[PDB]
Amino acid sequence: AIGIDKINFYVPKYYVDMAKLAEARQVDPNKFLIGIGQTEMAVSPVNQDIVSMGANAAKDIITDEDKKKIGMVIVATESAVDAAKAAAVQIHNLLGIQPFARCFEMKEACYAATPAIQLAKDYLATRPNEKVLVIATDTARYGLNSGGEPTQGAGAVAMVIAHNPSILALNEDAVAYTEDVYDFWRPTGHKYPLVDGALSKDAYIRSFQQSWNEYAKRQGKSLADFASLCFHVPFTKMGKKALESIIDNADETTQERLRSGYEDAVDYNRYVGNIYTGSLYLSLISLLENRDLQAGETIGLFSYGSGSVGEFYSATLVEGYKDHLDQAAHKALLNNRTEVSVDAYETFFKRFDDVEFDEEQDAVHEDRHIFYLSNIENNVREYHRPELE
Amino acid sequence: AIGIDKINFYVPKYYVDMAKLAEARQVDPNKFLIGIGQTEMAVSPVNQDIVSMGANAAKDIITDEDKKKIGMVIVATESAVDAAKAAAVQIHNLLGIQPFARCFEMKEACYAATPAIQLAKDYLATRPNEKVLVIATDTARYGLNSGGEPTQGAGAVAMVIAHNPSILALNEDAVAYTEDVYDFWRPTGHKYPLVDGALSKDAYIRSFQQSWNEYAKRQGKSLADFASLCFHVPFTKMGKKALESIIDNADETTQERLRSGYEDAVDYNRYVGNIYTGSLYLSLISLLENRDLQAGETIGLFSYGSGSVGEFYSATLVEGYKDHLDQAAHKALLNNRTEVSVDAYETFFKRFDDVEFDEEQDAVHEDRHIFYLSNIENNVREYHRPELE
Ligand SMILES: CC(C)(COP(=O)([O-])OP(=O)([O-])OC[C@H]1O[C@@H](n2cnc3c(N)ncnc32)[C@H](O)[C@@H]1OP(=O)([O-])[O-])[C@@H](O)C(=O)NCCC(=O)NCCSC(=O)C[C@@](C)(O)CC(=O)[O-]
Ligand SMILES: CC(C)(COP(=O)([O-])OP(=O)([O-])OC[C@H]1O[C@@H](n2cnc3c(N)ncnc32)[C@H](O)[C@@H]1OP(=O)([O-])[O-])[C@@H](O)C(=O)NCCC(=O)NCCSC(=O)C[C@@](C)(O)CC(=O)[O-]
Repeated sequence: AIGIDKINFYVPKYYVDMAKLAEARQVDPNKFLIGIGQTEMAVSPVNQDIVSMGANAAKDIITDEDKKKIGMVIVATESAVDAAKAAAVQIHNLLGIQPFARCFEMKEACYAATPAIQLAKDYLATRPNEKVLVIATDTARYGLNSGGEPTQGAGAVAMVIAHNPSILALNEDAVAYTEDVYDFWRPTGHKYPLVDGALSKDAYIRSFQQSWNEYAKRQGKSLADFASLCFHVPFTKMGKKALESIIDNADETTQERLRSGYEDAVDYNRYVGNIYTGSLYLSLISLLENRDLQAGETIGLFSYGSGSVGEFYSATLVEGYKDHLDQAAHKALLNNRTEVSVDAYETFFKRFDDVEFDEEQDAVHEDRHIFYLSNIENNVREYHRPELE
Repeated sequence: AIGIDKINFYVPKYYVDMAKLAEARQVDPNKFLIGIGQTEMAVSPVNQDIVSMGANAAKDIITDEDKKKIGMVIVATESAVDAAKAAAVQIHNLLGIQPFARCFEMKEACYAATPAIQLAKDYLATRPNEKVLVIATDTARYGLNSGGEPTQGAGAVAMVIAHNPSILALNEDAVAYTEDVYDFWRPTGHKYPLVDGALSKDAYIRSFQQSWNEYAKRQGKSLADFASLCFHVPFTKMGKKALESIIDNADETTQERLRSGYEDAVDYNRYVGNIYTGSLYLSLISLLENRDLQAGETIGLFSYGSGSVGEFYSATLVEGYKDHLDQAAHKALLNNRTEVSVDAYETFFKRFDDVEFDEEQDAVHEDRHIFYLSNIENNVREYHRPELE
């Protein structure tokens, strides 16, 4: 079998309390906490770009042996920093991976990480001793006082795909669904995305229903066959509406189980926000660590990308997977962050727009053990490398 | 066997004479004709963007049956018009391909179409009745009076990957090579690429030598084993220098053959210019149609992307491939174009920068049988479809 052998995520060291953001935006805190379903929003310091966040997510799950066996590094993002050079190239360099590897980016809104791991699996079919590194990295920025502001976030998720995966085996049952719609998009030159709020929810749910229906038909399966589902998470309130749209034909036993699985799956996302390509996979991590699913059980996954493309596929838990997760590290990552005021958040936000370096505001001295953007000279980004290196 | 079943290209209806461009830039025409090795430069009218060019390249090689079997549409480009929405989604819509397909973009400078077709092959390994559509589409724009201006071009190449390919079987011997270098890149916000002319030369050749050397070692092969080599073509002279850098250990019979093959491979490119991701594949079309290679013979291909990533792999000619090409149509495509003066070219160029529509200057009435960008309303691009639909 081939699948996810290792998985990890990274989010910036700052966050803004959603209740505080609500107060600053003149709305009832529960509108954000319950209405949208978010609790803490990741805030990006200038010294963390998609390259450094991606490197930080992958660094803790790649051994010296893995560096010799990785044949491809694929970066999924819709927050690129170059129109030509793939961020996968810089990350491959920062991680010290062997040279004879393919490095490139995949793009399609929040969907890109899915074809990356699926095609990584196809690539590995005839290469039992190789591995593939897939990294989802993004900064969901809508703008101060914008409609999408409350759903903002930033982070990266790294996955190592290989034979005899220690965590999840990817099954051969994926089915995608494409439909040309303008629910969310970002033309060249626009700093923030254009969005048709209401339309985005309809497009999202339709893609899910169409993808699921075809999958059920082709595989002769039903929701009762899954221990849990795992979806893309722009915000928990979204995934709940999508969930209820179909469980609406499932028996009571299945409904209770899938609803419970969902809460476990979006637990971590509630404290981060939308991280685009990485949302579904951050939710996968949350599900694997917060729930006690048994080996051999199957998870049903739905990946979405505005524009739009959806895909439903399944994966099976591998015997002993709990021993290959880093729940303590992940809980620590989230708890060790520092809360910043809305005012401070707005200042950070504006500085990020123009990559305005400030080593004191970004408290760079604290980042000795991680990768971070240190400066830009002659249009070339320079990165600080972990001191242990 | 799995490989290229159908292949075609599209370039805009205008071009500027390189001798004329030389006179306007105050340089000897031969500097361009022989020095760089280019004769005519493709010129982009505003009504041709990467989406319409891509659709035009694919439309003549997609049958109603293919539309039902295509499982993925992958667009390779470094000239994206949206930071989130993949151009593959619009092309999938324009071509009327069945809905249950993956659509996304791949990015890594001029390298992206290669992992696209290679992974398309891997995807098809267990899907005997499916096909994959790969489209390389780009606009190489350096700027008026810039160092790279003479190498400019625009166009798209479409390839249908399938089982029992009618033209070329892709062999299982690919090897890529990645090395972080800033020879060419384009930070977000930059209309044109930043380039280190001299460095780009060395980077291109080093990538080729490193990739070829590892390929030769892994396969136990030599240049004598190839009927011809096919490379990425930013400009003919480039590929000649790279070529001479290794043939420099080949016998005389091999040197004569590979040099002759190179001339056949860059024939079409001389009249178009650099089309980034599509250069290597436009050269492949040129080689297949201009040379009389025999079934069973093998071609060695080198793909390059600044940044940088290179890859060397081989493909074998299928019996009867000549009956599946479209040489007459291709000669017509190039011949039916209209020459524009340098002043007109500069006017087109400046208009393209701001997507300034002008139905008379772009002469849209002439484009009744092709796809073209007709307008942009509320940040959404609208396309004219062939009237035969
Ligand atoms: C998400 C919206 C539309 C929200 O927009 P909004 O106006 O800020 O909030 P709302 O008015 O839409 O509703 C908030 C909810 O809170 C409730 N509420 C009201 N007051 C209270 C109160 N006092 N206490 C408790 N609850 C309260 C209210 O009733 C409502 O519940 P609902 O209508 O859902 O049942 C907006 O912020 C937005 O446009 N979001 C960003 C876009 C987005 O996330 N798209 C949807 C998903 S599409 C997707 O996943 C693709 C994407 C986004 O990732 C892009 C890509 O793929 O790249
Ligand atoms: C290509 C350069 C460097 C040329 O720059 P230039 O200054 O315009 O011309 P040159 O000075 O470099 O030399 C022109 C040649 O003409 C000769 N010459 C001189 N006068 C005469 C005359 N009267 N009669 C005949 N010949 C004459 C002269 O001797 C020389 O021959 P060479 O040095 O090669 O032997 C520049 O235009 C440039 O920067 N090009 C764009 C970048 C590029 O194409 N890079 C090379 C490959 S990198 C690649 O393939 C990646 C890329 C570019 O596609 C990016 C991506 O991946 O996305």
